[PDB]
Amino acid sequence: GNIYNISSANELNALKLQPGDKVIFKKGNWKNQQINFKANGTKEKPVVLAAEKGGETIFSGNSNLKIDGNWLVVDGFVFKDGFSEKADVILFTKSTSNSRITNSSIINYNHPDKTFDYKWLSLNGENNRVDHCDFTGKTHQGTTLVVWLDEKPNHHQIDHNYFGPRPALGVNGGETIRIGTSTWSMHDSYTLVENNIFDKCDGEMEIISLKSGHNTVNNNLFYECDGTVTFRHGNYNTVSNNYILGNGKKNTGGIRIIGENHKVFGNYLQGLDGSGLRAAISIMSALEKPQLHEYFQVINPQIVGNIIADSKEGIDIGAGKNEKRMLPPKDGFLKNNYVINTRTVIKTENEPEGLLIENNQTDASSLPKGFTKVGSDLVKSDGIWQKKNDVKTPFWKKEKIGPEWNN
Amino acid sequence: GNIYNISSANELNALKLQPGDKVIFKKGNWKNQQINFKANGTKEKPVVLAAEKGGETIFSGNSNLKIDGNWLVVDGFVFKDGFSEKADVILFTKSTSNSRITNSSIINYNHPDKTFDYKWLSLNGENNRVDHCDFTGKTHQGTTLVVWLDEKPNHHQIDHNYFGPRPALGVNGGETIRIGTSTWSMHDSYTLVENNIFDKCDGEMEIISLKSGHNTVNNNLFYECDGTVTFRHGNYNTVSNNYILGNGKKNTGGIRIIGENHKVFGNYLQGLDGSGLRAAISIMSALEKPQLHEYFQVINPQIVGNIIADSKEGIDIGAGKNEKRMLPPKDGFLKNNYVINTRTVIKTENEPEGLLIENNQTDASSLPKGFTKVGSDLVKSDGIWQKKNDVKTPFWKKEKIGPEWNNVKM
Ligand SMILES: O=C(O)C1=C[C@H](O)[C@H](O)[C@H](O[C@H]2[C@H](O)[C@H](O)[C@H](O[C@H]3[C@H](O)[C@H](O)[C@H](O[C@H]4[C@H](O)[C@H](O)[C@H](O)O[C@H]4C(=O)O)O[C@H]3C(=O)O)O[C@H]2C(=O)O)O1
Ligand SMILES: O=C(O)C1=C[C@H](O)[C@H](O)[C@H](O[C@H]2[C@H](O)[C@H](O)[C@H](O[C@H]3[C@H](O)[C@H](O)[C@H](O)O[C@H]3C(=O)O)O[C@H]2C(=O)O)O1
Repeated sequence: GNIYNISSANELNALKLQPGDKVIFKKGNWKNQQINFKANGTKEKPVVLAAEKGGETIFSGNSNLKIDGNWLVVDGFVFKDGFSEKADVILFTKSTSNSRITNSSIINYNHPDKTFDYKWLSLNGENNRVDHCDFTGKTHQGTTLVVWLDEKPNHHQIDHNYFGPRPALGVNGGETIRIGTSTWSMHDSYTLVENNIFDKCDGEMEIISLKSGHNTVNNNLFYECDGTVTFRHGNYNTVSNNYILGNGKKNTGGIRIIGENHKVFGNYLQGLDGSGLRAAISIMSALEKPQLHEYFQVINPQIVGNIIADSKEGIDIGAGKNEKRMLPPKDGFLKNNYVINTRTVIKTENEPEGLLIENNQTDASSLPKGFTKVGSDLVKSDGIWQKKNDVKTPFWKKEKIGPEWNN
Repeated sequence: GNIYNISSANELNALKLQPGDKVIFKKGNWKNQQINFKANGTKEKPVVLAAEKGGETIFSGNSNLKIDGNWLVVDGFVFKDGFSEKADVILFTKSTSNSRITNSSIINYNHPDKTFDYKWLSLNGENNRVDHCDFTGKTHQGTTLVVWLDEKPNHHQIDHNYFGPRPALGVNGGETIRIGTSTWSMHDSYTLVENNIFDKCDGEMEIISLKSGHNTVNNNLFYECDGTVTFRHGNYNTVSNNYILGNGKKNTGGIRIIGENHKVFGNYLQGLDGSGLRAAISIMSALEKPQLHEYFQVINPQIVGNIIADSKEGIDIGAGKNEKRMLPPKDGFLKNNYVINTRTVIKTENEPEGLLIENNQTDASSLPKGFTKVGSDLVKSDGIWQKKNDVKTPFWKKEKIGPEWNNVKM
């Protein structure tokens, strides 16, 4: 197709784009750009909106980007020195399918009013991808990246991004990633959050809030995060092969489980300071007849192959128990987990019903039922305690995370 | 305020409008107009986008309107001789409040593909108004006018519009008005549909589909409509003072009740050819533990003062009963209703539980339980049987329905 070198969102609007067209935004700092990337491409010929030189096309002031259409690719942009007046910084519309944003950044794009809500990235539509991006420094109301649910699963892919430091919001709505809302929580989303770094994401209790079904949070790093990866609403979610490395940092929590048929496996939950709701593996108590926005009993959780090391509290069965939250976790199993150099191996706030605890290993002098002394050889490679027969280089050591043009 | 005189959507894009401005789109037929009416007005000084003369600014080809802002008024435009390529023809964004569309039309604006889905008017946000508009001739997939539910009630108002002929679509998605989806059915909408005419809206089973709560379908005319006003999902909805005049036309139905705490009162249900689900008042059976998209047991239905005349079937109690749908209507009352010159006055498919049926007058020789012999309380005025003391001029006989610039007649 054609290559169009532009220096304004107006020029992009006065353009008719066909598959294979590439729009190149001139390098520089462009203020108050309302970009509407509205076009349609194909798998073999997508329409591309790329920066002249990666990381050198800045959108300052009140600049926004809307991605509207099929097979669209946005590449190399940086939103800094500004804020949005009302809309989300980056938006994929409901009719936007098979589109992607890559090598892009949103840095300190904060509203002067800390209570003024907007998200930095909103995902809608189907099979859209956010990759090799950088979202750092959100100080105002609103989750950084939202996956907005619909009647059909989205199969969105959020991968290889760097979610930088997010200061404590003080109130709810400060998550890094929220997948769904309580109304859409009984719907399947099928979102994949994979190979991302969540560095110092302290916005609120939940770094990731899963509020829909069949999502997968796989092989990510949660580095020194004041929060937890929570299974808030919904069923059939998976939290696997992740590294939650709090580095002894205050209130660094693990994985919080609420709802049914969840799989928590292969995670490294090390150097965590949290307890109760922020335990390395927190299994919550729930209400009898809950509305969507409330708490659903933990039924059939499958917690296997997790290595908890150097932490305050490893497992908390029945966390959050009170007058309304009396229902204990039921069914499922807690098998083949390791709990080393952890002050509390297992806490029980509510006796579980039929939760099978067996073949777990700990270095604790006192073995709680279902735990034995450590029999497998362990190794501390790349700062992480791993099984000597399953030692691997963590993804961030051998892959580029965040923009390609950055370091 | 400022008065702008444009002839293109490109001119509108370059205009920086403030509370009190009025943009006047020049008389003519303009094709492929992508109208983005983005502005913020006030209650005292609104921002109007008006046609030079109502009905004389035509948007043909692939034209679309987006109403994105506060206190905005769109007035006098016609969408015809074209179709939407992807988007709904007229849209109120989720960021829109206190905005209005009046004296406007969408006429046979059909995509060449009958299965291609887009709505003609889409409502989002809150306190928005669609009035004095003409929506006629939808042949392709999709509900004509949609109220899209959100987390807070909308309080939208749909009034004095003319919804003209809609051919049968043959599948779901052929409603005239859908207020919500089963996902949002337990949410309050607070939408009002009042003083509109639904003329020959044969799109599908439901002329109007209520899939949310606290809605009011009041004082409308459904003339020769192949379908029903269905309380599909949601509770506390009201269907009152409507004229459902089938005029003997094949499968013309009435009001279909599903769910809880609904009110059905003062309706004239006459010349209906429908039975079972399409009876004048059809009170459905339901599943024991249903999902939000299925059928919820009819609880506390309050059916009073309905004048059912010249129909195939008056009331069907337990309509749609099957092996799954066994829960019958419970509680509430069916009282002060009139059923005259009707083949089956009241049919009972599933025996109701605790349903009060008293003071219902009819002319059928064998009086059913809770029915008394009708006297001379009713009179046939304007071709509509009415209670003598309550005789009135129908709203459509004395009000402009549809655009002010159009001399419409059924
Ligand atoms: O440990 C906890 O996290 C927790 C403990 C407390 O006891 C509370 O129960 C607390 O509840 C929160 C839950 O996440 C709950 O499902 C719900 O979420 C709301 C909340 O407003 C979110 O910020 C959010 O927002 C959406 C949503 O559509 C909302 O209705 C509104 O329109 O705004 C948007 C938006 O753009 O942000 O999601 C909501 C939702 O899922 O319904 O309430 C929370 C709360 O009350 O704090 O959990
Ligand atoms: O109207 C009926 O009598 C009816 C009978 C069928 O047996 C079935 O239960 C049917 O389901 C329809 C109903 O409107 C549901 O709420 C649902 O609706 C969705 C549908 O795709 C529709 O076009 C619109 O988009 O609303 C959707 C929603 O989820 O609300 O399905 C309908 C269907 O035909 O399956 O009602």
